Amino acid sequence: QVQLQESGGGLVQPGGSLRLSCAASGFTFSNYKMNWVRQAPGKGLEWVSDISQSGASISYTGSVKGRFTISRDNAKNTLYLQMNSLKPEDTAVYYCARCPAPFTRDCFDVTSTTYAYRGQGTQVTV
Amino acid sequence: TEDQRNEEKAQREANKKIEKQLQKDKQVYRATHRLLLLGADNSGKSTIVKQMRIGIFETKFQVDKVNFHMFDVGGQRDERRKWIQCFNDVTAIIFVVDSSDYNRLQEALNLFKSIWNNRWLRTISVILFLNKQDLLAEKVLAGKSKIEDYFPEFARYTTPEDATPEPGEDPRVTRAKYFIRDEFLRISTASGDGRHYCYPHFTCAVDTENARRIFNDCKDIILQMNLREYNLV
Amino acid sequence: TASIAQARKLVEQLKMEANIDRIKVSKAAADLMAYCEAHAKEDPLLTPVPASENPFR
Amino acid sequence: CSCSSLMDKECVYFCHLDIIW
Amino acid sequence: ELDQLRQEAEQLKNQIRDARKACADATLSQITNNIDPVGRIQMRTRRTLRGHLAKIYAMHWGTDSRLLVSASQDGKLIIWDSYTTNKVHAIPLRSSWVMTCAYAPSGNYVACGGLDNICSIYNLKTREGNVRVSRELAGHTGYLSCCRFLDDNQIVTSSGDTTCALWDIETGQQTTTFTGHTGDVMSLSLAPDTRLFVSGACDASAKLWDVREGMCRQTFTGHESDINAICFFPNGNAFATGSDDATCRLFDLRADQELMTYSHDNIICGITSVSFSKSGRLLLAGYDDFNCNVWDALKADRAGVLAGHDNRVSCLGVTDDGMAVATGSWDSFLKIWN
Amino acid sequence: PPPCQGPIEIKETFKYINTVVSCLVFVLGIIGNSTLLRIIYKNKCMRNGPNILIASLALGDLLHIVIDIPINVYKLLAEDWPFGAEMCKLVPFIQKASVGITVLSLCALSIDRYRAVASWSRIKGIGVPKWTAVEIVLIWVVSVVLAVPEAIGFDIITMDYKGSYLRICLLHPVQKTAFMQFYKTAKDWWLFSFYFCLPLAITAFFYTLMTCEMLRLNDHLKQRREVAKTVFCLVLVFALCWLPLHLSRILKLTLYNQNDPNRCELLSFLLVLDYIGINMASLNSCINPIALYLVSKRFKNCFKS
Repeated sequence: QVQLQESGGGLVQPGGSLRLSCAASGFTFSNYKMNWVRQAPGKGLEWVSDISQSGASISYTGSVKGRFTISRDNAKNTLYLQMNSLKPEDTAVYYCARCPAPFTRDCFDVTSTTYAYRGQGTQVTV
Repeated sequence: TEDQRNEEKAQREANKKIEKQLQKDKQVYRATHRLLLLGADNSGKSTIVKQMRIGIFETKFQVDKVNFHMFDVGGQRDERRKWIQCFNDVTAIIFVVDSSDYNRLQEALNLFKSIWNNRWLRTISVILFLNKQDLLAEKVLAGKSKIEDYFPEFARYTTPEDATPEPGEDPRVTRAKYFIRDEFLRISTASGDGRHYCYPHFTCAVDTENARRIFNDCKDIILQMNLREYNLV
Repeated sequence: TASIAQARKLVEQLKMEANIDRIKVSKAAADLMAYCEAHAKEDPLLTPVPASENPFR
Repeated sequence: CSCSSLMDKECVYFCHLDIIW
Repeated sequence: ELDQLRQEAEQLKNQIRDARKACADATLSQITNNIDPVGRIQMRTRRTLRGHLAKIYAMHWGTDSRLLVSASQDGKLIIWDSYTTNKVHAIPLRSSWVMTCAYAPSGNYVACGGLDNICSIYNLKTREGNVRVSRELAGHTGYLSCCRFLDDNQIVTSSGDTTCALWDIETGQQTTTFTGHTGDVMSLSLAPDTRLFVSGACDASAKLWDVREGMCRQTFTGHESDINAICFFPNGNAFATGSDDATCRLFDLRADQELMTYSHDNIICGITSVSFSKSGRLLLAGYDDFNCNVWDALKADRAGVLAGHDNRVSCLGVTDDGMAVATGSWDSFLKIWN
Repeated sequence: PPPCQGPIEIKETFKYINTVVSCLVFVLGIIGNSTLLRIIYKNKCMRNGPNILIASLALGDLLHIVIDIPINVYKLLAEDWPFGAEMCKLVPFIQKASVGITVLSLCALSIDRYRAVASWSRIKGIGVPKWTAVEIVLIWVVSVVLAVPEAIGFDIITMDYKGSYLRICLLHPVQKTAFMQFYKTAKDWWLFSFYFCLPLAITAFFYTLMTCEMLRLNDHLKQRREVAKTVFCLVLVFALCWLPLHLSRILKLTLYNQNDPNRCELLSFLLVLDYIGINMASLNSCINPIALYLVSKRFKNCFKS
């Protein structure tokens, strides 16, 4: 089976720092592109960060550029999302999604009402 | 015996008639061009469809004795990664994106990036149709909404020298719209091995020259494809 | 309520899936062996076939 | 090449030393 | 309350994992070590069937191994004759986009469907000497991907609306509806005993259903990406699936587990069609490298590589007598292998 | 004829000047043109109707280099025709047939390139239509038919001059029928308008219609001007290469006087152009493959491999 379990999360005042993690099992980590998705009340799913297999190309949304950073570790099979300079507007539920096709540079969906490969989510409150 | 001979003669006659009808159909099927309309709920895809008109929804128009067919797949779920493959042999794709709002510009850019880098759509060109120019100008001119909040690179951008603003226009809105176009063009030029190109345009709600734009775009794409196969630059 | 009912149906389906009387894999392998060896002689593609008998040549 | 006649030996020699075309 | 339900679901997961581990024994490869290799199965293009304009998306054979039906995005449904290489019919279509074509087991009707969200029924053995539409099944909300007849009057249809339904042609109403999936189903394959049918969706899982009771008997996992093609075994106890993960696997309902995997480290593109042979030893698959492949089902070695197409293959078919294999591809051509 | 003022001879320095040049233009010929045939033959994706028309021009170019050049190199060194007696009956025929293919094949492409540019809805599929195969057969057949007079018109006379009894392979001054007797007296003007003037007139005229269509997006604007210049680059090379060889025959048949006391000097002048003219005439059989390296990116990768 394919499972994705997130970690971290809690009530943190602005200026704090958290390090999130998602553990992936059942599939080969090294041949996929991963990302992070959040959901605020009264809002649809939004895309935040992404990273390729090796770790060369990195992109972010305009809302967070130097505040957050992403990194991966193939040997431990877990994605990491650093969190710096927290703000009240950054309150949502975080999922560690994965694109469906292997050995590809384009991936659809990710942000949809019912995707197939996504976790339950972790809650961060500011 | 003779009955078998009559049977195979009848079968051959049926083959001849079917082949003749198939040739007739092939004569017509090769003279009509197909287009795909992929957009968002806010974008006025229905509005432009109605303008050039005058489950899957079809529409017909003809310009300079060239037949044009358009399709709109607007009855499925959110997922589109599987039924988008059925348009592998379509000449062009029409993409409509809003410019007044800034919240879903990232979603639109992600859609464009996904379309531009697929294994079955890398030979198909696109026609940008940046819409809602009046709303963008009115909302930027008044204020109360900063682009830097959503895109923290506007401070380091300068207006291009090749820009040709409409003379009764404030430079700030021209700078904004050209930054918006430049982001899409930056995504376009990163990849593409000289096989497909993107044509940008500016479109408002009150427009009546949209068919000619697709006409010239299709002419350019056809000419480029024909030149490629003749080894003639 | 609807989500609770859907979750109950899913966990029930998992419950009948878990409680299924299944036979050892070796016997299934032997059965596949037996079928493959028993019906082997009748496959035109498995082994060469005389050209006269073939209606496709 | 060719010449008008074999008596004009100069043209014949020229065609002897020339290209075949 | 949903948390407690998930907790007991985890308990059931522990129970089923324990059962799966306890039911495992020595791998089938170790006992297939005693078998002998088949050899290189090479076949050539006996005939070619041109006439289509656009790409081929589906194809199905008849019951007498003589007639086959093809579908294309032009809107043409052609019935061919493999022997004489000549056509007998050409039915125009309403909606150009079609992904499925079917043949009745008694050879009197042909059905098709696509993005129009409706399935149509045609009359072949008509007394008026012209093909006409008999019924127009409607009610689905997703696009049609696969539909098959059952005996003469019932057709099982799968669609992207996360559900599969069974109809009856006489009154055109859904007798029963199945809802256990969460993705988009894409394939169907009826069992030889004509009692159960299997399905595969975009959630990397397979579901076995029963027509009368209407409940999912068992669920199979073990794939990474979405599933694209499914088939069955002549015995009716096993089936094989293909996926964009570019690996093929064989599932057994008796053991409720996985037995074999079929992959090679030099393949990147995924599977697009699967079709078993007659005896069940030769396994045929279609890839996206503008070619095909031939596999040994019992062993794992790749023995035989069909080639000749200029685009991706789309469909595969083995006839009842097992005397020919038809391959369709986006080059608008059809070939017959022997 | 009146006694000539001086002998007719060539300075020995000329022999080495032409020989050095002939070595280079030869080597670029077989190797360069065979490569263009290699890529088409190997990969089946390269196989298509537009591309096969190029192979017709490439195939006929190889015949011209192996036939026209090596024989003419020998005649400058030994000044003899010891090859054979019927062998003389074949060189003026095969060599004249290869030139007909090159001129006519150049005319076929200049028509095809206009059809696609003026086409609106046509997608040029990658394949060989049955109609394209008709053009090649017609072009090849008609060439072997229009070279008949050279095949049966030559002979070996045994004339004697300057106390030297030799043999020459020339056109017999006296013929038998009336068709070839007229062919002798008008061959010079016949070669001009059906092997140099004909290809230049129509190919140039057709290419302006194609260029006018395109010239009537910034990167694409460069492309349209780039191809327009490349189109007229190959035509100009074609005009210059064949210019001296054709003019040599004209000056022979226009200004030469049978009673000219110093006809020996003017005659010796006429050999200076013919021997070098063949070398630059063969340059057009070599220019095409380089012109494909500098234009076709797809052919550029194949050339590198």
